[PDB]
Amino acid sequence: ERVLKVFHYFENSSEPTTWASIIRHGDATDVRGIIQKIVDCHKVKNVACYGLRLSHLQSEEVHWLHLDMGVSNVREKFELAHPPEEWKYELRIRYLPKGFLNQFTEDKPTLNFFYQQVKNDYMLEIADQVDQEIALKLGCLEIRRSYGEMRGNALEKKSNYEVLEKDVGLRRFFPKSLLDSVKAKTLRKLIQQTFRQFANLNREESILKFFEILSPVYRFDKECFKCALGSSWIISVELAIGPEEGISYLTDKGANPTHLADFNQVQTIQYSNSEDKDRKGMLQLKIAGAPEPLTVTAPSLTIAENMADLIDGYCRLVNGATQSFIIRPDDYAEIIDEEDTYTMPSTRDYEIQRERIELGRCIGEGQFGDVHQGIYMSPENPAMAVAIKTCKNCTSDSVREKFLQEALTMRQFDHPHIVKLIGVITENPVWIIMELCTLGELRSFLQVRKFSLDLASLILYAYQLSTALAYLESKRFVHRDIAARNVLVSATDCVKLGDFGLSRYMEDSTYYKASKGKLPIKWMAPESINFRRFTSASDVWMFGVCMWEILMHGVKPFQGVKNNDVIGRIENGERLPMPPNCPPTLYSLMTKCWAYDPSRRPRFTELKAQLSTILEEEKLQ
Amino acid sequence: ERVLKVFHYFENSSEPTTWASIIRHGDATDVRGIIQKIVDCHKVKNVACYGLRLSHLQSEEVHWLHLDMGVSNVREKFELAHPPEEWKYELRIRYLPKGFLNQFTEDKPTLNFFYQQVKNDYMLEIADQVDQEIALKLGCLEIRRSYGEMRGNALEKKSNYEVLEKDVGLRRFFPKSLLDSVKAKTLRKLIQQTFRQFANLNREESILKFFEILSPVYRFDKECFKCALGSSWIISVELAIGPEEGISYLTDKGANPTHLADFNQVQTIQYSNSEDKDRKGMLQLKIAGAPEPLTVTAPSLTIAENMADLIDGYCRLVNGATQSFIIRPDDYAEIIDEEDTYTMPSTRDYEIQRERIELGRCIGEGQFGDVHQGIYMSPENPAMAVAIKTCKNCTSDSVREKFLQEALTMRQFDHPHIVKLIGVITENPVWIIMELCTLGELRSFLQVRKFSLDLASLILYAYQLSTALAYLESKRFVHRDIAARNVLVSATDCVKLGDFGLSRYMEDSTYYKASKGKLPIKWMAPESINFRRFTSASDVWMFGVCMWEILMHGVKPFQGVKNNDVIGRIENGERLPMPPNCPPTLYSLMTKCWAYDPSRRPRFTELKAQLSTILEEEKLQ
Ligand SMILES: Nc1ncnc2c1ncn2[C@@H]1O[C@H](COP(=O)(O)OP(=O)(O)NP(=O)(O)O)[C@@H](O)[C@H]1O
Ligand SMILES: Nc1ncnc2c1ncn2[C@@H]1O[C@H](COP(=O)(O)OP(=O)(O)NP(=O)(O)O)[C@@H](O)[C@H]1O
Ligand SMILES: [Mg+2]
Ligand SMILES: [Mg+2]
Repeated sequence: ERVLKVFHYFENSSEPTTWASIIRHGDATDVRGIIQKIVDCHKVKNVACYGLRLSHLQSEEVHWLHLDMGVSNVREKFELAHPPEEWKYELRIRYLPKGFLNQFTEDKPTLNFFYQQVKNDYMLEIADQVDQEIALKLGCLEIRRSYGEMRGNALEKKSNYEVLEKDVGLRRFFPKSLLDSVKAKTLRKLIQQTFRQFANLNREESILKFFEILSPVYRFDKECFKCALGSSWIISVELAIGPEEGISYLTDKGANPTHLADFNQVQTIQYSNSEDKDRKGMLQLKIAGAPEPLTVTAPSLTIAENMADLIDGYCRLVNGATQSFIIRPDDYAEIIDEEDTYTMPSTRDYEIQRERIELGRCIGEGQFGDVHQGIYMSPENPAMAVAIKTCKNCTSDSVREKFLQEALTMRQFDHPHIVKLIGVITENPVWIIMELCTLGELRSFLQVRKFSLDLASLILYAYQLSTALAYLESKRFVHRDIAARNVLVSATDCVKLGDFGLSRYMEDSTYYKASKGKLPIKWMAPESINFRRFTSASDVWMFGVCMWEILMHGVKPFQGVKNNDVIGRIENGERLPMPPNCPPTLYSLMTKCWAYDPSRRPRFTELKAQLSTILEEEKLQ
Repeated sequence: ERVLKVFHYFENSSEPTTWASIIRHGDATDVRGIIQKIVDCHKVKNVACYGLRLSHLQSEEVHWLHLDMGVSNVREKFELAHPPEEWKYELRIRYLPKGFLNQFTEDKPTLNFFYQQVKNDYMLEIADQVDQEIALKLGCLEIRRSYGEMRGNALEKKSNYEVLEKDVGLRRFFPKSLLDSVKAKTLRKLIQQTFRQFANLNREESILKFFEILSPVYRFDKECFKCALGSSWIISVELAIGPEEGISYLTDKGANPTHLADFNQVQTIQYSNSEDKDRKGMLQLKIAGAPEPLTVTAPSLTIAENMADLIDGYCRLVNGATQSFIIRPDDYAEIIDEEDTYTMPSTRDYEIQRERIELGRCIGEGQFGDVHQGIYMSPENPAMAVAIKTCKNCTSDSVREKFLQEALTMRQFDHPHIVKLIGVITENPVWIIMELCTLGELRSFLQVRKFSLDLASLILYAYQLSTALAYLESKRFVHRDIAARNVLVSATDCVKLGDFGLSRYMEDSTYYKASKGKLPIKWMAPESINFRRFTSASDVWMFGVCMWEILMHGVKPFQGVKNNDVIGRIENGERLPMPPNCPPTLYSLMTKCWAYDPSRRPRFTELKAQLSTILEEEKLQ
């Protein structure tokens, strides 16, 4: 079963780039018939025009993908490489005839496709960057386009513009450097006066206006490349290939490019590697009636092959060709509507959208603010029960950066018992993705659920923590404050370690330092109390404090004790008494972790192996 | 990839029969090595003792499954039959030696297995049936067993028994006919005085006490069958096969059975069909030194083959055999912990558990009470965002039965746009499973989201309703009150029909009748206003009322009109004006549904085909 998801820019109802191709295809399926189907699903003229492209979520180098290069062969060639959920496929225009605005004015759906496309690259690269008035123009053009039938006096009104700026929220297409820079009534009046003049245009006309104003700030007709040109004295330039010029290239970054020939004169194409270990590609260009090749060498065979496709497809387009002028050295598909959407992988997007959220209420309180419960919406397995934490004060950037540091650290984990953060927010009050622990804190449940606990339950609590902090040691961070207050319950047979505010990555080199905060002493380990030395030693220690308190029914540690007397009685090697009904080897391992030799307190991985054995003995006997 | 889920009675921490085998096996895997692994996972003696069984969720006839009958061959033999999520596999004891209590007292984990097992069948069949004192005894024995280490003065206390009766809730193992029959302080004192005498026992002893008291109310040692015996004058009796007798059988339902021989005298076994078209099975029984067979014929070859396994396995058990005395006419497995739990199907359980729920708050108000938002927890894709509706008054059984009738009707649907109810509750305030529509009612969103709507959006609203009510007509119910108030929004590109309080199944024969309620006239269709005739006619009518109001931006129907004047102006054939910005063929189909000929108002299936075409034209142009 071969299924492919192909993003595109054919307008859909809900959010603007969730335009997702469910394509079922065969083993021999070419890109030709796939996209043929995709466009026949939208009654379009332009046929040899859309460039199919590759995309790796966690990278930036891509492949403008050939057609007869087999679909399954791509799937081979780049799942031999990396897992698919980071891979991704993208379809785009790459080609434009002479008056492309006109020969796509005849084809309105492709005009919208190119619109969405060009604007895509815009909002990627230059959205929060190019100036105020530029983006205001482009944004109110975006208004009048997306609104095919809105009035002209629509946004003249007080409350009804409050509608847009609040309920919609203009993060969709108005960018940051404006929107988080202006007063309320100010920005009201500002975009009023902007929108006053664009009251009337339709899809076609609004869109051609967009191009009219968008041409200078970026040459969307082309895509600028850098390379080096020459036969055997060679020089490293910028490069430009587009319909406005055919093929020309520069003498200054600011030069009017020096034309020499168009795509129309092309005979054939070839790409090949730079002839050394550099990750680079040659590019030679034989042309009609030319004894001469326009030789180029640029940072990649990747883009070399892609540029070969560039010339090949303008040849196809603005001649009568539809064939491969690239000199190299049965099958049916069907666009799936919904069915079961089998089968997407996991997500990794950091930026968060604010529409698909349930607003929650009090679940927990953190150092930076209240905690919340909500659900996120996506493709398969949607409306996921999820949670968020927010900061009460946004006047200090410092706590903002720590609040960020949470997620920016907590990204990279991977285990069945480390909690599922996904995303990042970037405005006040910045909030968080939380895999909600439905059960909540284990101090309160243990306190009020005395008759709802079992010997196996406490052991498996410790077992989950075992594998958890084992994985920490496999990937080197010192949590510094492990506690049931910071321990969450997912379900009756499943706990999870949280609270990574104090967690640090050791360069494996010895200790961590100290900053500020009244961390509880009774829980803390002696060497660290004395010298700010948090390592595997105190890890095993407070791990044992945790195992203890779990098995205590979680009564407060060192009951009726003073933090100064604590370390003195530790210097008297005093450890806390066994519980009632405590089994032997479990307590034995607790004592092993109670070794006043911090170096010889045993590790969690070994304790987990021991906990695994103690758990079986308990369930057995 | 072959994976199997096998329920069992080996105690786990959380709810008592969610004890789920994740078994990965091979193409040749016998039941022998599978269960060998399952028990080696629990360090058990008893080896040739557990009977593997089949189970069909929506039926009651099963198969006590043979061992060397291939696992994949079962999967064949009964997925050629029906879909798997209704199929199910079950493992049990079927065999007991002479002093089975003793030869399982040597094997405590199997003692618990048999405990859970026998109690399973108990709570299936006779839980809410056998008398007060019987179940009180059994229930406080259940207490002292599940509590391996609780005190004896534990439930002597006021608040701490309030703990059990509230937070636990005794639906787990105390049954209905008591629990919903007694006053608060009464039942407190009652089960106090019950529990006073069982203060001390352990697993082993509590469990043997359970058997001591449980033997008379049911002969768990055996399972009673009915059949007919004789060579060529034949007679239809009840039958009993167990270890307490070996093999004996009755002359009265109340007779002391007349023993003739044990399992020990058995030579060989055979089962075969009743020799006619009856769905029945023969059962012949050749015995040691016997010229005679103990011939039986009973309602099924199913149970004939199973009883062949009965005798075969007591032979195995209480002789030195481990071989198949049934006369018929490489492979490795590994118990999976969690991994990804691939791959379970859909659920259909009606009875609801009250532990895995989030308590919600006001989402909507129904005729019977407030509506709520919560999440359910299960195996794969758990913590699902779900919803419930409750009734304010529980003093009227009538509204209870209608509130039940909701679900008991709404069970059988199947479509991507009919809403996902699952379960049934059976005590005040009875609540409901709801696939939450996160967006909510479409009247309010349309009213306050005037600038957030698109032409495609309204068309696809109508399209979803198209396929929905098309499926109604394919399965024959008249909703009677279709409306956006009753229309829900799942997501921006997805609406769902709800409100099945008025919905009725036509025997296809003409009309439905009328009861009571101030249903809105403006929405209703003329013939039904006049004669209580709700059929495809009024279906198409109010379907058009719905399409209209959707396209209206949902302003109230017949603005400033009196319900009496309504039908008069209908008799003047008056229909409501086109909207602003209304497209042609969409309005045309609205008018087609506006035909004062109710017989010739076109159906939804044809409208859906037309809506599908109008939607494409809009997205195209
Ligand atoms: N994923 C979650 N699921 C459920 N509740 C959560 C979750 N995350 C945080 N909470 C709640 O918020 C409380 C504080 O979380 P925590 O991560 O310990 O915040 P903190 O700012 O580091 N507080 P502190 O323990 O003093 O360092 C927890 O005790 C929970 O009640
Ligand atoms: N599945 C659901 N998801 C979200 N909200 C719901 C859901 N079911 C019901 N509601 C809410 O409860 C309200 C009443 O639901 P409904 O099924 O129409 O009840 P009713 O008793 O039949 N009321 P009525 O329309 O007068 O016949 C709806 O308008 C919603 O606000
Ligand atoms: Mg913290
Ligand atoms: Mg109703």
